Amino acid sequence: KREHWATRLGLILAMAGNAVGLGNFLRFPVQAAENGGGAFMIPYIIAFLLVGIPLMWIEWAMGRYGGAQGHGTTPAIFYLLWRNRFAKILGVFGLWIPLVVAIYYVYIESWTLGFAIKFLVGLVPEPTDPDSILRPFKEFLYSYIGVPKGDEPILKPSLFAYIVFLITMFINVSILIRGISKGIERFAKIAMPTLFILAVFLVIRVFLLETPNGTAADGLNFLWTFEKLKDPGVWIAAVGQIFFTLSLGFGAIITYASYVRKDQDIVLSGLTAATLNEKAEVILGGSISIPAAVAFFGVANAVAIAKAGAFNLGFITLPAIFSQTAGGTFLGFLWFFLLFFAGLTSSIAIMQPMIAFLEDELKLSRKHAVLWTAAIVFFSAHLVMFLNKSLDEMDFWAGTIGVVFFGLTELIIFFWIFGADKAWEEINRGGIIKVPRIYYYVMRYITPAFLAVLLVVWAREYIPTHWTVWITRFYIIGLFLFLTFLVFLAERRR
Ligand SMILES: CCCCCCCCO[C@@H]1O[C@H](CO)[C@@H](O)[C@H](O)[C@H]1O
Ligand SMILES: CCCCCCCCO[C@@H]1O[C@H](CO)[C@@H](O)[C@H](O)[C@H]1O
Ligand SMILES: CCCCCCCCO[C@@H]1O[C@H](CO)[C@@H](O)[C@H](O)[C@H]1O
Ligand SMILES: CCCCCCCCO[C@@H]1O[C@H](CO)[C@@H](O)[C@H](O)[C@H]1O
Repeated sequence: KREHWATRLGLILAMAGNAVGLGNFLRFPVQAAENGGGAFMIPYIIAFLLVGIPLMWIEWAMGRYGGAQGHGTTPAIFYLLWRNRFAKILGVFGLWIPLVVAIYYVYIESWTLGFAIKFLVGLVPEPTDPDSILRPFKEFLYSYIGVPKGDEPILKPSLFAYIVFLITMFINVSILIRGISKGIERFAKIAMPTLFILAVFLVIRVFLLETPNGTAADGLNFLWTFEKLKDPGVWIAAVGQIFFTLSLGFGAIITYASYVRKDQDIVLSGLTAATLNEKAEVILGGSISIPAAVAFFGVANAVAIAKAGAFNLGFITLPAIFSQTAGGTFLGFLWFFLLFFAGLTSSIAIMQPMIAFLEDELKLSRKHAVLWTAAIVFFSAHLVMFLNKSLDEMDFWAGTIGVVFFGLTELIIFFWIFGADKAWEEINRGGIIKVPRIYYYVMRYITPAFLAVLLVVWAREYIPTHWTVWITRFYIIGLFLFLTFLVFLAERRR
């Protein structure tokens, strides 16, 4: 009937693996560094317990419920929880958001593969002061991406970058066309321990760094210790970070859970996978980028450096640091290959909702479903590769506002429209362990308030222009119109 996860471990590794690629290998330190160290940890762990842990369980319960019904996509599951025609249109978001993200994320996943190859081969620029070293790497990334000089709205991507984009798309297709058990699960069971050893090695190797300008021990000292706690800005930063910590709102959790059998546990399994992301992110992610950045530029600059961006830190600053340390070019290969494997576990997960839609609703073969999903993602990506602000616009609508708005939609449908006490049964059913019943009050009231707070602060910021962003808006609007036509074509089949 429906493909199911062969192993309980592989299910956890695959579920843990999708949030691994969502930046947090380098993303947590930047968001920390902006908020400082032990400042960030208190709202962030609190947000992890208050928002991520409940909302994750909400996503698991919705997906498995749909799997028994035979649907792993949001438009159908929303209709099962809420028998209303507006629910299917809202469901298109949970199909729209991962698709738009996939369009721009797989291309970023190519950059790690292309760099790793160039670092492996040694085709890397090699040069006291920060500006002397960072410029040859800024140009190296910019030549690769094809970023134009200054303002110009057209990118000239490298042929090498384009050839790698074909290879990158192909590798996903290879993993996806095999299915859940022989594709994602086999790869997750391979990729996740590969990431552990790579991170642990890098963490140990980063730990030994020391320069006349600073010491990597001070970078760790930075990460662990008001009045930032009193400043409302930090609570905003941590909650949005939890979404990427656990891949909430992207709809990836809902789809993977649909392949869980009707009576298998989600409580212990989801908590475990949620814990794996935390340990990887707090320990392995925190002890690489910032401690290395602090060791070379001093404690003060890395904070200012991290404010510039994660790409500057991840794709320019960190590779420049490795070039100066002893061996050296090899570390750059590891760091980017580490990012590439993490991207694979996520890119295969972020394209799964679209694939499951074609199989479940349009009754396409998985071979056809994967290839038509790959074609949509590959074709649309040309918009991201050649338009200057296109990547940023999609990431703002799908990756930022959308994931928060969609998570808030999940709670209201599953815990309010569906019936909270009805839903509490679905979370804990077949659970090896079962949720503490304090969360019933948190899932019902405390968690939705926080998601509501997050949306209004951004609306306060963004309720009040380059032309190229309108093309990107116009395009993703059509995608939503297109996916609505597919929900319409599928609802008229029966
Ligand atoms: C393989 C992919 C590498 C992971 C890099 C993604 C880390 C995300 O990076 C962050 O994305 C935010 C957008 O919401 C930006 O506002 C931030 O400047 C940036 O730090
Ligand atoms: C097989 C997928 C469609 C192929 C047609 C895409 C045409 C764009 O391919 C272009 O080739 C140029 C060669 O120098 C590169 O400079 C460009 O960056 C690249 O986008
Ligand atoms: C990169 C940070 C995430 C690392 C995920 C590593 C997942 C651990 O890996 C798993 O651990 C189990 C024991 O706990 C073993 O039984 C499994 O063989 C192994 O796959
Ligand atoms: C642009 C994406 C289109 C997908 C490529 C489909 C190629 C033709 O698909 C065909 O469908 C048949 C029915 O299962 C199979 O028996 C054939 O092996 C296959 O070649």
